[PDB]
Amino acid sequence: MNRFFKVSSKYQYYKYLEQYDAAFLRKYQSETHWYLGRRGAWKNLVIKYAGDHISLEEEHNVKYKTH
Amino acid sequence: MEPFGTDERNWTHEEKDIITRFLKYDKHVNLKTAEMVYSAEVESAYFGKAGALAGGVISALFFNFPIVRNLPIIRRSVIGVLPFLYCYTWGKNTQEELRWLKTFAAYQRFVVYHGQHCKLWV
Amino acid sequence: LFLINNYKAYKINTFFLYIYIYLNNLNIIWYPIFKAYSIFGYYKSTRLNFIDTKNENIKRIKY
Amino acid sequence: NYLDQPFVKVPNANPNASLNFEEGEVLYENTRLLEWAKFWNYSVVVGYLWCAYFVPYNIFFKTHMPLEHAYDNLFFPYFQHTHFLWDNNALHIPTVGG
Amino acid sequence: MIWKYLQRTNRGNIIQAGLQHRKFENLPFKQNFDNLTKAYDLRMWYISNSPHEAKNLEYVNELEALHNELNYQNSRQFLFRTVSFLLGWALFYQFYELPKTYDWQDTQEPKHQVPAYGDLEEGGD
Amino acid sequence: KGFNLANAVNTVKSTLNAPIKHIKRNIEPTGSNYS
Amino acid sequence: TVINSEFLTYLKSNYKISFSASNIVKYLSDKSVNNSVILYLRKNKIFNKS
Amino acid sequence: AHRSNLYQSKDIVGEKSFHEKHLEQQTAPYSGVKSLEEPVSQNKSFINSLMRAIHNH
Amino acid sequence: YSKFTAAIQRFWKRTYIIFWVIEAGTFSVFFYLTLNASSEPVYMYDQIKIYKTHLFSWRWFLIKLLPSVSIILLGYYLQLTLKWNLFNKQNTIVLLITL
Amino acid sequence: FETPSNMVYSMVNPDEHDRLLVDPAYRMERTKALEEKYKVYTSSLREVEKQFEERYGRAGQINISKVTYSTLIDVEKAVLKMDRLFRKVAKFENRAFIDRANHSRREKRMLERAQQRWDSNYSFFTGSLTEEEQKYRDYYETELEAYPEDEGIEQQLDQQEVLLSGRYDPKLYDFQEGYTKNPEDDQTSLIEKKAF
Amino acid sequence: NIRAHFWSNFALGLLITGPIFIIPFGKAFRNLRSGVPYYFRPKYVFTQKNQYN
Amino acid sequence: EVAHLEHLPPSVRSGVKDLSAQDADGLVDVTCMSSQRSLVFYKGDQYWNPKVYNDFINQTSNLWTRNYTGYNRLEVQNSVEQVKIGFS
Amino acid sequence: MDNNYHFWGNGDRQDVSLSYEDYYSILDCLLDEKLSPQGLMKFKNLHEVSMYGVSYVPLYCFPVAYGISHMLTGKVRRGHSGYRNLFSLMSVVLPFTCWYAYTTPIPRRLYTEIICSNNADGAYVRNRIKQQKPGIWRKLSQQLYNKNFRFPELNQDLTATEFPLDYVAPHKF
Repeated sequence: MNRFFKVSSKYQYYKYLEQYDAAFLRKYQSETHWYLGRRGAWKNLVIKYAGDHISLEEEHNVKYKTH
Repeated sequence: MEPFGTDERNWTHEEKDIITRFLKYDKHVNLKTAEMVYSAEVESAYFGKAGALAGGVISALFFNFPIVRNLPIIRRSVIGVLPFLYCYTWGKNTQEELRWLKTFAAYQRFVVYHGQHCKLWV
Repeated sequence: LFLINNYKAYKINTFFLYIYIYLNNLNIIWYPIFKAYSIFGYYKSTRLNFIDTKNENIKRIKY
Repeated sequence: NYLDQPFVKVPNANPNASLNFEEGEVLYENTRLLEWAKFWNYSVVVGYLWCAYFVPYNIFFKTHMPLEHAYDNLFFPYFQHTHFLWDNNALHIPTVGG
Repeated sequence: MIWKYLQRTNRGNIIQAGLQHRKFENLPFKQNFDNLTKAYDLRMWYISNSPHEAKNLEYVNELEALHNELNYQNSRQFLFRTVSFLLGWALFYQFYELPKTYDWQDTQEPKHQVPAYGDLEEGGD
Repeated sequence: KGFNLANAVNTVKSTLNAPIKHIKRNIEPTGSNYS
Repeated sequence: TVINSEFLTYLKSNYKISFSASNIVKYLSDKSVNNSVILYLRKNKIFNKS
Repeated sequence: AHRSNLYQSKDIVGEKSFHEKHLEQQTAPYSGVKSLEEPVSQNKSFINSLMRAIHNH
Repeated sequence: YSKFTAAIQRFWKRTYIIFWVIEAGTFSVFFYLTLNASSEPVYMYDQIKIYKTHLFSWRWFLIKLLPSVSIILLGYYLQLTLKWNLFNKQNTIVLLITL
Repeated sequence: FETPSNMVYSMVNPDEHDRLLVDPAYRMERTKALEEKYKVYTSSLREVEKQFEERYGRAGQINISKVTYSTLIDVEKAVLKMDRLFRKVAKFENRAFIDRANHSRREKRMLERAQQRWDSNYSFFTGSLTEEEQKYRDYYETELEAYPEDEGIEQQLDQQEVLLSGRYDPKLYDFQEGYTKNPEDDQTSLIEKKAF
Repeated sequence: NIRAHFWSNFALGLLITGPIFIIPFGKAFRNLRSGVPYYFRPKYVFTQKNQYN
Repeated sequence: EVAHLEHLPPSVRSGVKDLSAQDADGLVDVTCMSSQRSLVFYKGDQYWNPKVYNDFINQTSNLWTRNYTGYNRLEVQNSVEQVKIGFS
Repeated sequence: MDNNYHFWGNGDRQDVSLSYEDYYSILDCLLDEKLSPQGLMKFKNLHEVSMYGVSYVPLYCFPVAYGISHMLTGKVRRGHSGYRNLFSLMSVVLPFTCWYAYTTPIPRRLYTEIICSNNADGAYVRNRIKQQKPGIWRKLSQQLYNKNFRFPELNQDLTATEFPLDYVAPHKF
């Protein structure tokens, strides 16, 4: 178990990393979870809310509706 | 009239020139075939000059390109003249191809006109 | 067999045998499982001979 | 409406007030990449132009004689093409533009 | 006589084949396609013939990992071989002198190029 | 003090070996497993 | 995992194992347990019945 | 201060440009064929002397 | 998110195959008509159609085929390496296929 | 592609799922807690199965061939050997990233030894040793001086581990001639049975 | 007449192609190219190969 | 944010040999994990500042550890921390 | 060896060898009015044998194309799953193997009877190939002279008082 040695940031939140093994973080912050590791997935929630509502059905592209 | 097959010799430059000057000036050739060769000569001539000129302009721009402009003179010159060589070759090849395709069409028309192809009759 | 044994330590014969061996193992081919079940489904397909020797298949009446 | 998340808060648009953006030590510097970038980008564009507009324009509008790859697989007799006796309702203009 | 080598079946054709120990002795110090395939085959044969479930499930996990790694190795092989094939194809046709001296009779139809029934295609008698 | 073929060959080798790192980086597998 | 001897004795005295486990997890070794990936499934109210 | 460093970091050594590498290569001394300049009598021939001159200038 | 179930994926696979089957019907009829194309009688009207085999050289066809097989192989490589590659690293393959 | 089978699904409430998505620290904490729970649950199931087997005994013997028995043991040993080889290869490949502090010195030692052995000399390897493995030994000198994964000793220990695992106890197997259509016992000669 | 001869030869061929070619060909399915004995690779149907070989 | 930058090992363990970073002049790809972006550096000492380079390398190399290769006969017992049950 | 050496569509090693491409090109430069009823019979038998042969050649080349296409994909056999790449590479490679096969001369009794017959039909065919197919006749003349055939139409004719009509490739006198 190669534990996360030290987080040099002054943000006390990032201190959570020191508790876990390198393999544990590698499994849940990389490989399968690469598109999710160490990121606050608020955009997933926003885009889900965009998709599931009865919005305007005239879509120009992914980002914008039709003018 | 020409031999046909995979093993046969392709048309050489001398043969193409001789056939072109035969179709242009000889009798036994209808006016339409000669006019076809003349129109081949007129329209094809633009492409050699156009390719050479476009290559010259592109090479002048390329001689001062962001990486080319900071190369030693020998490498800079070679890289700068590469677009000119490419476009000049394109122009010459396009001119030759257009002219010879139209000339060969005229030659086929002449051969059919004088019935000089076996397995071809009205 | 005596002749073959006699010409076993020769470098030329050993070189020919080495070339033969190298050509033999040159082409090793992998056969994947291309069904959506993949490894676990195939593994569960190969359990017939050993299911009856398992504790959940022992006769054990509730009453 | 979609930013009004009911259980969590979306991140603030501005950076956290604890962060300090004053310049510090330079770590890595490979500036020549920019030049390379320019070069490649410009090259591609130039090539793109030559391969997409100049050559098609010259072999479509500046001549009537076809090239070999236009009819080598066909068994029509030889003929020339004109830009004006085709596509009366111009559906090729929006297609080319797009 | 004849039945000894015509009717008496050989031993090997009946019993299950054993592991070829020659092919696992001197292995290259690499995680190459050969070694990965050997490991995959070993674990697949084991889970196909083993009554032990703990080792079987461990080998199932390791087999999935080996499948991913072998997919990567095959992607490298496919890229290199197909790029070489395409470049060789292009170079061959760049240097090959294409025969352009084939017969052109198919493009010529004198009865149709100059319609032999001219002035009669429209009903006239 | 002039053209030399050894320097030219070295420059050609450097030109050929320059794009190797970028092609290898493109072929590199990332730390992503898109199952 | 280590289970205390006193706790095991308490379990054995209070509960007598009379039936087998139908869960296939019982065959997993500790090597295979450590290789598992914990995925999450949001469980909310269901309105679509198809 | 930035212009005095020509808009590059003072702490980074940097990579030599095409011109600098070219000049570094072109000013390298030419060490000719050293086997020709030996006290061996075989180098006293006219052909050997001609080759020595034309190579070790 | 939250819409692409297994039923939807199967629906879109079916939609793809249905569209390509529909487009392959009229083309099939045209190809069948092309095979047994109408012609004049061989005896006096059309004595030359015996020699009009309309055979095109295979060498020219083979040199024609290169870009299509190239994009097929590049697309397969793009789809296989999507397991362990990112979007910016695959933009090279995507741009090559586009060109 | 392959379908992984190491996924354990845990249900969460929508509020907790939102917090998991937007809070990586909470996500890691809950994930490690659930992994501990999975370990506990698996151990509990294993203990229950042990108690059941003790109370009621085995379901029955396994009809296997002696050839298949020997091949299973050989496959296990070969798998262990290849895992050890892959471990060594990975340690050598990832040398520049695992330990970046000593990489320069270890690489200098490895390269100088390799140059010495392959310059003005011919390196003659015997057995399974290769140039790559010798470079691996040169790089990890200090590590291999502590616990050398010696191939012969590790193979002996692998065989001992395989045989002591308890899976291959002959009392668990009813050895048979598998090829025969009717189930018949093992009919190898008496001396062959003694050698087995 | 020809037909009869042919069929005789056909039958004879089967005999002569029994031990000389096909059985030695079947000697190649004992092990794979990696040395591991033959095992089942299923295409679509995961048939249970419970019997011996 | 430097806290989010990591030099992640490849997902395919056999592909470490086929990396640019194996070369002395290759490329080093550092992933920003809070945005899943890539920073490609040239691993030549002339492009780096020695006063901060070692600190950056130490801070970004935390998930490329020895477990990536595997556990030998001795480290497998320490691969996890035992869960003690019933000790109260 | 074989029990069907009488068959007209059969041949031995030292028979006149013509590839299918050469045979079709030769057919393209002949007239049926100039041939006796025996020569027409030879050509018709050759036609049926050759139609079956040209039908079968891709079947002969399929194993080699299959192997080469498999080796181009890699060392993985994804049966029923790599069919798309396998058959794209097949549609590319099988034409190449068929190119090598169709450009390969094959010996036949009908080939050696049509070309090397000493009657008027043989002379007509030889001269027609000599004039209308100079390259085919160049190769064929080399082959015939190598096989101890002595005809006036051969370029390698030491008894002729007229110069050869083509380049005489080097050969052992």
